Amino acid sequence: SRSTGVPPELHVLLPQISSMMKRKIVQDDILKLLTIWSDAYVVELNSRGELTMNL
Amino acid sequence: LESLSNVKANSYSEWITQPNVSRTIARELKSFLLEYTDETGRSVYGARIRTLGEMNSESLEVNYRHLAESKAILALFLAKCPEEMLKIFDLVAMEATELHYPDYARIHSEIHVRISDFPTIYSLRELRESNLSSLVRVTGVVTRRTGVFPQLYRNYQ
Amino acid sequence: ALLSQRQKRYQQFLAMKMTQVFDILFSLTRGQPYTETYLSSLIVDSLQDSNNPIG
Amino acid sequence: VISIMDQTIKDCMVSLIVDNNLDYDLDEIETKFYKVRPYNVGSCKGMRELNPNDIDKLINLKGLVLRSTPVIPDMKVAFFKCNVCDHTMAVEIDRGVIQEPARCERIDCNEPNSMSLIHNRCSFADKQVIKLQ
Amino acid sequence: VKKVDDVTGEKVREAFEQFLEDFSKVYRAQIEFMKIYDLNTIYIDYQHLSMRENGALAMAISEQYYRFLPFLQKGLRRVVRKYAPELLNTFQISFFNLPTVHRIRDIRSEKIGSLLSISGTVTRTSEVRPELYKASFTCDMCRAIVDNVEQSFKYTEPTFCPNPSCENRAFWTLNVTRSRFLDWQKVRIQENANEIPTGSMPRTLDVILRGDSVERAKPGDRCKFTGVEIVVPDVTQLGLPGVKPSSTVRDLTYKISFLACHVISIGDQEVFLNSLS
Ligand SMILES: [Zn+2]
Ligand SMILES: [Zn+2]
Repeated sequence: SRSTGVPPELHVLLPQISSMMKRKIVQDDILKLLTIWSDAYVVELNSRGELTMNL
Repeated sequence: LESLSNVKANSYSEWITQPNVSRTIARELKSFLLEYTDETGRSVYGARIRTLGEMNSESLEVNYRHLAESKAILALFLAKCPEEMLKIFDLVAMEATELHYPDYARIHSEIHVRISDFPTIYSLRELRESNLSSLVRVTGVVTRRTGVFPQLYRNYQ
Repeated sequence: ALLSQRQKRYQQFLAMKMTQVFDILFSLTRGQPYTETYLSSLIVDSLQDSNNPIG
Repeated sequence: VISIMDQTIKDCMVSLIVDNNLDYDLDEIETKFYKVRPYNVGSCKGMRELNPNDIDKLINLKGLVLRSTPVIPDMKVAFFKCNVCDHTMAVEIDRGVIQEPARCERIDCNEPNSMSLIHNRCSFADKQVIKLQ
Repeated sequence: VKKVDDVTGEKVREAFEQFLEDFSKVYRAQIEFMKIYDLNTIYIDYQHLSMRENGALAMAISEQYYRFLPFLQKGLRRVVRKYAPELLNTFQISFFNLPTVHRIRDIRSEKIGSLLSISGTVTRTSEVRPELYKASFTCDMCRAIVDNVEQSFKYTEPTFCPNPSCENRAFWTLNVTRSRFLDWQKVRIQENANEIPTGSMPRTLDVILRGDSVERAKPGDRCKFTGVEIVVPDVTQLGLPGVKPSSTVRDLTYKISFLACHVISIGDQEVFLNSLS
């Protein structure tokens, strides 16, 4: 749905994820996934001060 | 054949309208509706089809996330071109449930698919132009409501 | 002397403002029959919305 | 009289300035159109006294303004573009009529009914309707 | 058949692109900023425009804006192709900062097609609606398809089937998918108290907003608009006195309206001090 490859911010992704999980997912949960597989997602920070993740 | 659906040389809607691709994902949809696993829950959709054929319900309900797991690109095509994808999902759900409940077409002619738990949510002020011809989920208040009348017949409101 | 400097300063306020005034006539004014009364009402209305309006 | 005055003004520029060798500030005046408007006709009989025999004869009146319409743009020049070869014409108005070309004027392009009117490239003239009491 | 080359517009487009490429480099940066956030509109400051070709470029664009407008669109579409193909694979222009503001009484037919800025207190606003910008059609006798059908303020159907194998004319099917729509809103503005002499009536005028400019006009706001003057079909002029022109028969009455490409509402010490000499 995005015409550009810039990933959306985490503060949008987590609410969308939380509804699907039937359980609230927070920032610290993402770091658990990164520990298991380092190359799972790109974790570059947005200049707005919002965390981002991408394929 | 599922991997071949990923390789696209046209637009999203253009590729789906191809008869070979349409039949490809029709088989892919048909495979999923009976084959799924939720550990302890196993094939939940098998029970979903079971209770739906028990009730003879026209409302074919599906969870969004489950389709995206077994069939990765099949669910995403449903999101980008809902009209084209649900057009054949009408027939696939008809044939897949007739695997469990044959002669269903003897009473009901069509099976309109009801998607559920779609994750992306938009407000009435966020409906950009890029969201045209796409599946969207919005929340609001019912202000005006019309009556029930048949449409060229089936009910309309 | 103080009153003279008040006079000297105030004309420079008009002497430098005229730079942003000849762009008013140059842009969308097209004939000689324009009289000073019509021009004066136009100048005040163009600078009326600015932070430094003119009478 | 108006055409005479226009010619007279043209003569005045030619005779009184350049023929008199005073100056040459008349180059553009050869092209611009003038008009002279008579105002001080003798006192007239008023609106309620007018008669059908007075038609087309200049009169004088006084009154009060009630309603004024905005500046209505009246057509004077029509701009046509050919819908297949994009050729542009310039058709003027003669006595309040617009003559739509039936064929493109170019020799190569002769398609019948191929011309189209472009609304916003035309030239208009200001018309104001005023009501007097 | 070779079409007519409008040498004036092409020269405008060449200068317009050179202005975008060379002017100090916010305009290059602005396009990139649009790419990041999926923006649809580019804004240009007129004082920047007047600083090239010693103002001649700005004057030519200003006086005949409606004529040159497609040429500016062609100018930018090359640039987004050149430096941001993502945006090209995903478009409006908005001028502002005119040095002169023209009152409602200055709306005269001699300025149709030129660029002007007016000020007027907003009295009404209408709800926004999508407006057909560029439509497409499919033939009826055959299955040919016609794209890029610009409307230009009227419902224009194609005049010919492009395939010589078909003879269809004046029969078409409107496409609702390949066509593009644009936001459109009508605003009624009124002359300010300080514009007119005391004891006189204030005038009224209707302004048209498109694209992102919609919903930026709020009733009671002392808005300022920037755009161009257009004429729209009108039937209220009939019945008035005076000889009425005719075309051949068809009636061609018109009324004046204003098309605004930019909307601003005008009513902190460091911000204020920076705007004064
Ligand atoms: Zn032609
Ligand atoms: Zn055809």
